[PDB]
Amino acid sequence: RPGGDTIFGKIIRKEIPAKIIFEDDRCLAFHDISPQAPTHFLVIPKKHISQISVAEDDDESLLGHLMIVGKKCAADLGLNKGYRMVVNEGSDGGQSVYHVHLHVLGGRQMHWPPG
Amino acid sequence: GDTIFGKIIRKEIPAKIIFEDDRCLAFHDISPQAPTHFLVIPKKHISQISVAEDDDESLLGHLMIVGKKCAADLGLNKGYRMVVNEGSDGGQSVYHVHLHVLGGRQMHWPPG
Ligand SMILES: Nc1nc2c(ncn2[C@@H]2O[C@H](COS(=O)(=O)NC(=O)CCc3c[nH]c4ccccc34)[C@@H](O)[C@H]2O)c2nccn12
Repeated sequence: RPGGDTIFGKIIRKEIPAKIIFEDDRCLAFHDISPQAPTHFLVIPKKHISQISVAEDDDESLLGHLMIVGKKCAADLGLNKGYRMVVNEGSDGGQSVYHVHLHVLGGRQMHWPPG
Repeated sequence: GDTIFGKIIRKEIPAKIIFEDDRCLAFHDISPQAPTHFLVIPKKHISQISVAEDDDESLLGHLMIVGKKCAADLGLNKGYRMVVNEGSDGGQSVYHVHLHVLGGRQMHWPPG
């Protein structure tokens, strides 16, 4: 079982259903089950990294790829007034699932501060 | 940069710089929304994430790695939140790509 047994590791292996927007060899984009905006989806790596604080220097282009796929998917979903990308780390960040992920939120005016 | 962040990169106006290399700059935000609130920006003028190019991928990744290393250095051991805003709905305040890093308090949900 590559990808770990977080919920996200099981989504990667098609063991748990999700609404997938995009998939390649490096990552998977899918709609969030508790959306905080009219559009709210996640971009995750297939490589299991628990959290951004433990990402390796060599994980640089993978993290970049999450953001490139994020902005491409946002455009494909017609978020043409903009969006907010979020990564949460640890307890103060509110991280609930310990597999690195990028949130993309849009379809309404996002406020400041960002929580 | 024909933005204020351009002026910061060119060292034309003050900012409290945390880290610099050949391709990015990290500095404390002038209007902080947490006890720690800093930015990591590329030196290359990418106006917004929507127009980033495919071969900017390792650079964008570099911002996040530099951000997580600065976070650790600044003592954000209980965690943090990273944010990139795009466009008017996103609340993007400067048309030069920037990664926010906020910590030192509980960050809430939703994220704005
Ligand atoms: N599609 C789908 N999505 C799922 C499933 N399980 C979890 N998610 C999604 O993963 C995200 C984790 O982000 S995160 O920062 O780790 N977790 C958070 O929960 C951050 C937000 C948060 C919650 N309470 C807080 C309190 C303070 C600050 C932030 C928060 C959340 O937005 C979840 O809704 C699931 N199972 C089958 C299909 N599924």
